[PDB]
Amino acid sequence: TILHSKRANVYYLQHCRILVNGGRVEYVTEEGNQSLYWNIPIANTSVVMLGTGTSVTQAAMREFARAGVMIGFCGGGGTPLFAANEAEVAVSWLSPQSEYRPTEYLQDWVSFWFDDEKRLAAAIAFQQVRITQIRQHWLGSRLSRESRFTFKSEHLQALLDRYQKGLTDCRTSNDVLVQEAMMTKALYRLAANAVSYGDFTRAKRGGGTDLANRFLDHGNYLAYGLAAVSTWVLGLPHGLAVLHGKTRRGGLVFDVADLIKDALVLPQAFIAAMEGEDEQEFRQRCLTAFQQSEALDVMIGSLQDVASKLSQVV
Amino acid sequence: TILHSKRANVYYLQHCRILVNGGRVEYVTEEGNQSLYWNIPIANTSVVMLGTGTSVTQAAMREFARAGVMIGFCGGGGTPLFAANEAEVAVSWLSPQSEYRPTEYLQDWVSFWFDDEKRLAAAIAFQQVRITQIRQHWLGSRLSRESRFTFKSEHLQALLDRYQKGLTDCRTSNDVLVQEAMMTKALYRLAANAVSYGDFTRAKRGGGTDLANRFLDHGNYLAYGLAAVSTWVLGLPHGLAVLHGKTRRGGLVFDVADLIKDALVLPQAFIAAMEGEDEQEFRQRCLTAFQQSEALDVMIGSLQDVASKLSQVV
Repeated sequence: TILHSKRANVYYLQHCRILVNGGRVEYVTEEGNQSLYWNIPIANTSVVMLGTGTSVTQAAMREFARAGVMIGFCGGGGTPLFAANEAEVAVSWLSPQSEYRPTEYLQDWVSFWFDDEKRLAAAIAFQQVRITQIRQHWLGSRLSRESRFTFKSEHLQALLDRYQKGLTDCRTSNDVLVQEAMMTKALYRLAANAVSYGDFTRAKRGGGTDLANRFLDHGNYLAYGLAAVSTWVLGLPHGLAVLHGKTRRGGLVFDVADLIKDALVLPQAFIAAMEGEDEQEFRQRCLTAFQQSEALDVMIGSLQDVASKLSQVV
Repeated sequence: TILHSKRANVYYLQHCRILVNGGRVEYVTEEGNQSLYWNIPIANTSVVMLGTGTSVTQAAMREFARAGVMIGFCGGGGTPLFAANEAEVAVSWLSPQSEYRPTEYLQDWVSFWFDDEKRLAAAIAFQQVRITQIRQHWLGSRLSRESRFTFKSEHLQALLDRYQKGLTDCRTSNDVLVQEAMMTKALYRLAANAVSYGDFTRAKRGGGTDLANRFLDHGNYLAYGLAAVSTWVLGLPHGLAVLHGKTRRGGLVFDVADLIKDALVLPQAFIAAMEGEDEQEFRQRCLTAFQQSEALDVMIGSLQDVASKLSQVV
């Protein structure tokens, strides 16, 4: 068995049937009247996301679970699986139930999760990790090699420090959501100007037509799958959220994705937009950034730190 | 026949493709499967497990997500549980716009689990249910039809009465572990003698070559898999055991499986060993025992009874 943070494969599949053929897990594409079989290395895979036109068999789900592979059904193309006027389910997660997870972090989590103040402290602690991650990867060596992404370091520093001070003034979870909105709005403008994108407004409803909004939508679901693996590895149920629980099902997946979403996905979205790339080329950018930045380790390590900080065990 | 739990509305499906036709969920069953899956309410009260020979499309998962129907994948006959949606714990501070039905049992469980005295009462309550199940199903109609398994009912009564007296003297978790080990050693001897097996030593770590230990290993797998179904539908995590050590992975699943394991699996393993049966034949003996003894409902009901009795909420 390979450790999840060492697994190198994240899959996003559409228009194919996933079954077991000769004991091996394969996804079958039917472009034409000929079927094509593609092997999935589940031992080296952490998460497989299933979009439009996908199906899975029970035998395939058996192998996924035994290998500890998180399976999620999403809407495809950056859309939620189920969308309504206010109702929305982003991803239906099929968590493996057969590979027993450690217990210590779960006991730490439930020991404080029902305290309103301790849940607020966890949410702030997530945003502080988010600030650290943005400062690190927006100014690091990997992104400096991208000559297309040019911005004034003082502008980002003033932004992160303004958000850092705003978090201390927060007293409710809604206060933090307001500060996150202000910070993310200025951060979108900074990333847009960094690539000479021109005018940009984030399509919060997911109905954006420009390449930046489309890539930001798709990049979020890539981050969701990585966050779903992080909470599972530590035996944390997706429903024990700290910030985005009061609106969305599977909230902790969204909270944990925020740890690396703006730091890794956001710059790659605007870069790929100005390069005129398709979805797969932008997908390879996010996946590579996830590997090289050890994004899975960041989410797992952040949850472990927060769990021990707020634990109420003796 | 397809309703595996009356308490949780858990339906088991096999040999059918689940898809969406004309905006409706439809079940394309193989000719020969004369089950009635169209009668399953597509509402948040229903739990659907997909067994042997099933498949599901992304479009059907969307409908299940819209209706709040939890989907799970299991092995043949309803065990083991492979992968499944998670049941979220919604309090007043986690109000999502999803039709899923949240479980109150997780908050009930956490409200007493950290109290060492309350955690002990739950463990003793489990062993009481265990005593009842052994008493009931070792002397019931189904097992009396087995001519190979012959024993004097007084021996079983005295064995169980001895263990019940020991439980009332226990004051710590370790006291219960010592009493259980004595009862279990005596019960395994009673079973081995009931079939005239001869020498029997329970091989830990799955390292037994004799048919008795092998069948006992396989039957534990089927019991743990069924217990995973009970914690899944109640939204209880595996890491909150009541008798097993707090650091033991999957401890709660093992505790829940102990409610019915010795009552149902233990006699069948020694019978099948003495009859020289194979894996598939012994697996059928266990499934039949689970179904006729309502093992899933016993586990679901016991967790509910302990949860409501020991809860500290409101």
